[PDB]
Amino acid sequence: LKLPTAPLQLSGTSAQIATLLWQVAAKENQLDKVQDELYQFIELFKQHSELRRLATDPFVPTLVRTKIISSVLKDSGASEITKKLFEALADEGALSALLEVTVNYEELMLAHKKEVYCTVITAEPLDKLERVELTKKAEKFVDAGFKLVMQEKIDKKLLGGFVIEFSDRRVDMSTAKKVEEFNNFVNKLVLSI
Amino acid sequence: ADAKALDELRKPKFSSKYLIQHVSQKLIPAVKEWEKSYQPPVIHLGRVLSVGDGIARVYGLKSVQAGELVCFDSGVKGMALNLQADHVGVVVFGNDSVIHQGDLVYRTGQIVNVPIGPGTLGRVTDGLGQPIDGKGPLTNVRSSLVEVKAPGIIARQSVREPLFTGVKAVDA
Amino acid sequence: KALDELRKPKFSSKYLIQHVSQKLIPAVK
Amino acid sequence: EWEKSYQPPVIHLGRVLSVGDGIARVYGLKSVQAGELVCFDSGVKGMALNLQADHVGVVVFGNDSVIHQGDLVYRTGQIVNVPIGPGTLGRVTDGLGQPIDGKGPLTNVRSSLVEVKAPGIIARQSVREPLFTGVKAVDALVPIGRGQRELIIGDRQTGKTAVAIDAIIHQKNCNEQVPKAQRVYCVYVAVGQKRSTVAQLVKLFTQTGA
Amino acid sequence: PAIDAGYVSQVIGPVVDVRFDGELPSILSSLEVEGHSVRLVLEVAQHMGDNTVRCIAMDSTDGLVRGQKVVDTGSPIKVPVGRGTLGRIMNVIGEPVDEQGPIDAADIWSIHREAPEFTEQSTEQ
Amino acid sequence: GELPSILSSLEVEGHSVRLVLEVAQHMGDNTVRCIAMDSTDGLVRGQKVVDT
Amino acid sequence: FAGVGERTREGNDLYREMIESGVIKLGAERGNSKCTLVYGQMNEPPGARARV
Ligand SMILES: Nc1ncnc2c1ncn2[C@@H]1O[C@H](COP(=O)(O)OP(=O)(O)OP(=O)(O)O)[C@@H](O)[C@H]1O
Ligand SMILES: [Mg+2]
Repeated sequence: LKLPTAPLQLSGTSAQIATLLWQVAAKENQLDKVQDELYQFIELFKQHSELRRLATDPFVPTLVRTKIISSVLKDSGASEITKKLFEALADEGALSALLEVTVNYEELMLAHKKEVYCTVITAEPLDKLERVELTKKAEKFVDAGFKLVMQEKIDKKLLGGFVIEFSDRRVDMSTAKKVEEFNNFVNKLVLSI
Repeated sequence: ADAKALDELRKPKFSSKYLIQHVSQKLIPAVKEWEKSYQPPVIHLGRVLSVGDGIARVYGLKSVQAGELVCFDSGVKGMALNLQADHVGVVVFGNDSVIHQGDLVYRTGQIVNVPIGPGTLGRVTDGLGQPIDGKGPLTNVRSSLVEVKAPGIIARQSVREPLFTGVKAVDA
Repeated sequence: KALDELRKPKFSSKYLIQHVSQKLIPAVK
Repeated sequence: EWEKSYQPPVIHLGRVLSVGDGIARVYGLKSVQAGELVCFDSGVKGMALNLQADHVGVVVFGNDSVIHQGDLVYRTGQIVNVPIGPGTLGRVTDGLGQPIDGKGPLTNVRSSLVEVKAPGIIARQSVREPLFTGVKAVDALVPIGRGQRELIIGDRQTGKTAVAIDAIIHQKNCNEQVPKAQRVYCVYVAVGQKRSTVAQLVKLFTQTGA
Repeated sequence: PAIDAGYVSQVIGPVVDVRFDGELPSILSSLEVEGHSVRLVLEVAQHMGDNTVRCIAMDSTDGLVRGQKVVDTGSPIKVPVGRGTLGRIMNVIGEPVDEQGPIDAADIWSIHREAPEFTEQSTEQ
Repeated sequence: GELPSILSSLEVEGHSVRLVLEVAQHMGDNTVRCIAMDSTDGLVRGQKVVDT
Repeated sequence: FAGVGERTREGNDLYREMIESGVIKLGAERGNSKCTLVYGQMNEPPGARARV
C-alpha cells in the first residue's frame, strides 16, 4: 500500500497507534475532525463514570465493552476513522490508551502546521524593531519552512542579547554569557602562553 | 508524552460538542441493556483478579491496611502483603483452589490476629488460631496481633531465673 | 482530578497495533 | 579572531524523568552521542550510556541526591575527556582528571579523549627493551619488557601493590641515571581503594621522590 | 498544605511509594507519615518518575493505607549530636530509647554527608 | 462465563486422544492456565474445552 | 557504640554494664559520661537497620 509520511517518529504502543491514526486521517483529509473527536472523548470520560468504567474496570466483559462502544458511536457523524479506532481499542481493552494517543496526536498535528513554539527571554521589554530583528535571528534556528510564534519574558540577569528557548533546545546569544565565554577564553589563553 | 502535555488534557479543548451531547443521551440506555453481564462495581470490597501459586491479586480494597486479614467469600483468610496502585496482593492462609477469579474479598479491618488469653490454654489450634482439636471454639480469649515488635533495651532485664528442662545433660 | 485513572495505560498485548491496523486501514475510502 | 568567528551553540536540553542509584533516565536529548558528557543543572556531570528510543540512560558522575525529577540536563557536545600532558605529573587527580590534592588547577595540560582506539598491528614494534621492576623475583624469573602488559594476580594482602609500588619507586632511581629519552613516567590508578590508602601512597611517593 | 504533602500510593513491605502533587522531595529527604500508630519516617531513595518517590520506612509499615498523608520535612534524617548525647541511647532517627527524657543537643546534624576530602586525610601510624 | 476452580479437570472437545487438562492457576482476563495429562500436539487455539 | 542489627539482649547487657562501670552516668551527672549508644538491633525493620 501507500500511506502518508508522519512528520514525527515517535515511541511505541500508544504513540504508535497515534501515528497510524494520523496517517489514515491525513489520507482522508480529516486531520482536525478526528482531533476534536478525540477531544470530545477526553471530555466524555470526565463526565460519565460508566464510560470510563469501560477502560479501567477489568471485570467488564469484552463482549459488553465492545457493544457499549459500538452502539453508542453508531450515529452523530463521527469519522469512520474514529469509530473504527474505538472498537479496536475496546476489543483489546486499550481504551485507557486514549489520553496518551491524544497527546501524541497533538505532536503530529503541531508538526504539520510547522508552527514551533518558543520563549524569548531578554533584558528589558522589546521595541517593535527589536521584535522584528529578532525573528530574523530566530527563524535561522528552525531548519525548514517552520514558523516561530514567540513568548516574551524578561531577565536583567542577562545584560542584553536574548535567550531563545524551544523546549528541546536553547540558544543563548545573550551578552551575559558572551562575557563568560569571552573571559574563559582569555583565562585559558594566558595560561597557554 | 510528558505530564506537562497530559495535564493540559484536564481542561476542555474541543470547542465542538456534536458527539458529547449525542452519546450522553444514548450511553445510559446502552448500559441498561447490559446489566446482567456486569458484576457490581467494587471500591471498598475486593474482587479477585488472579489467583494461583497461593497468591491472589485483588482489585479494589481501597482502604486495606498493609498486612491485614482479608476474608474471601469462600471463608478463607488472606493477608494483604503488598498494596499496589491497581491491585492488592494477598497471601492465602489456606488452600487457593477454593478462590476464583471474580470472588469477593472482604476486609476484616484488622492486622492479622490470633486469639490470646487463658482460654487458649489446653487447645490445639492451627497456624491462625482456629482450633482443630474439635472441642469447640476458643472462649475466654481475645485477639492480638501476630507481628508485635520485640521489647527494646530499656524494657528488658538480665536473665536471672533458671528454666529447668529436666534433661540431665541440659540442666547440668 | 477525575481523569487520573486513564493517565497510565497497560495492555494485554504486545502486538496491539497489529490489531488496530486491521481495523483502521479499511476505514479508508 | 575569536570574536569575529563567534556563534553560540544551540544547547540541547533534556528533562530528568526518573533518578535513583546514580542513574538518571532523561527525556529528550535527541542529538546526544553515545558516551557523551551531559551536564545536569545541579552542576553534576553525567555520561549518556544507553540511548533508548524513549529516554536516555545517564550514569551520574557524583551523588545523585541533587538531581530531581524534571531537572534540566544539558548536553556538552563532547565525548568524555581528561587533561593529558606533563602538567599531570606530580598531581593526584580524580577519575576524570580533576585534581584532588588541593594544589590548584592542572597547568600545562591538554584535554584528550579517554576512549581511544588502541594502536594497531602496523603501529607496533617488538617489545625488546627491559622495564626493570627492581624486585629480583621479577627481573630474574618473569622479566618485563617495555610495552608489555603484565598481570599481578593474587589473594588479598599478598603483596600485589608492593610489587607495583616498587616498580614505580625503582623508576625514580633509574630516571636519575639514564638520558632524557629513556625515562619511565609512572601512572598509578587506584580504583575503589580507601582514600587513606591513597594518601599513604602519595606520602610514600613524595618521601621517596617518586 | 495541599502540595508538598504527598500521599502513600503503594506499600511493599519496607518500601513505600509516595506520590507528591508538586515539588517532589529530594533524594535522602525524610518524610513523616501522618496518622500512623508510631512515628514512621521514610527516607526518599528514588524518584520513580511520575511524581512518585520511592522511599524506605524506618519503622514497620503494617497499617499503611493507600491514601495516607505524608509530609516532607525538607531535609534528611537529622539526629541530635553533641556532648548532650553522651550517656544516652538513641535509635536510627535520634529518638531516646532509654526513657531518660529528651536529648539536649548542641546541634541536629543530618546523617548523610560525604567523606572527608583527600586533602583532609591524616597519614600517621 | 465462570472460571473453573483451581485443580478442576477440563476436557478438550475434539482431539485424537482424550486430552484432560488440570487447572493450575487463574491468570486473569478470564484465562486459566492448565497442565495437560496427554500430548498437546494437534491442539488449535479456539478448540472447545469443557469444564467437568 | 553503634549497635547495628545485633541482639537486643546484648544492647541491654552493655548498657547496664556501662552504668556500673561509670562509663555511662545517669541523672544529673549525665555530662560525665564517656559513651553514647545508637541501637538499631535485629528486631528492627530493614530500613532502620540500613541507616542506624
Ligand atoms: N616484599 C615484602 N616484604 C615484606 N613485607 C611485605 C612485602 N610485600 C608486602 N608486605 C607487607 O604485606 C602487607 C600486604 O601487602 P600489600 O598491601 O602490598 O598487599 P596487596 O596485595 O596490595 O593487598 P590488598 O590490596 O588486598 O590490601 C603489607 O602490609 C606489606 O607491609
Ligand atoms: Mg593493594
